[PDB]
Amino acid sequence: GKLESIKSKGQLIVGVKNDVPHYALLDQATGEIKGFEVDVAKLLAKSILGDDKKIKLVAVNAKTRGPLLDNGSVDAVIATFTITPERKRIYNFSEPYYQDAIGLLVLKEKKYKSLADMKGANIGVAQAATTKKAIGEAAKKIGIDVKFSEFPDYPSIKAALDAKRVDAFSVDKSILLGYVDDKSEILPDSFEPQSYGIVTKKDDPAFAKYVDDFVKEHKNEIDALAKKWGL
Ligand SMILES: N[C@@H](CC(=O)O)C(=O)O
Ligand SMILES: [Zn+2]
Ligand SMILES: [Zn+2]
Repeated sequence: GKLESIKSKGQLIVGVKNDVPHYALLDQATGEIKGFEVDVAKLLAKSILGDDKKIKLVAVNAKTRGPLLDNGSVDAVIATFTITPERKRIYNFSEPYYQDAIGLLVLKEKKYKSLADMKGANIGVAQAATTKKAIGEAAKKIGIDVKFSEFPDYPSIKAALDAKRVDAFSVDKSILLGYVDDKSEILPDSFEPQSYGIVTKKDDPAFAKYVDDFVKEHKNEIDALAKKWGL
């Protein structure tokens, strides 16, 4: 299995985001995705193959990352993949390497000050993301009703926000920072913390152990990488 196939290919294939500043953001001038998560991926490649250059990055989103893991087209996913009990039944997750929290991105012209001002709001969320469940509960805890519109990817939610087809775009603040602009704002409110793990197909206990041990045993190096990226 899986460590052996990686050695045989001579390459670790990792699914990463391409739109998250400081974590994994495509630098279009160089055609390379750069950030903390990419640096963690390179450290894992170095651990397995002895060389951080022996890696291939595949851009994924919340919808596509699962299927690419399922069919073996990536070996691991390091792509803001929130650990949840439901997801742990489907995939293996390492212990967390970082944590963020869900936020709300809204047009400045709405003059929303907090979620409490958003009764009746249509909130745009991604298909396959944790967001709908978390914001629903946040809203219920302060006694307001909201509705949701689901989208296949993040650029489409931002376009919906700009067109006023939704009243807010909700997801991890890490991701919202990749979409905020002069006409919009991320509210100060923070919601359910999102703990991110390195995700592997449930195929292979040995590889899951390797990856979990990696996060634990390279914790200091990973934390230093977070600092280098401003995290
Ligand atoms: N972190 C969130 C959103 C995302 O990764 O796109 C999730 O795992 O659903
Ligand atoms: Zn920044
Ligand atoms: Zn090690």
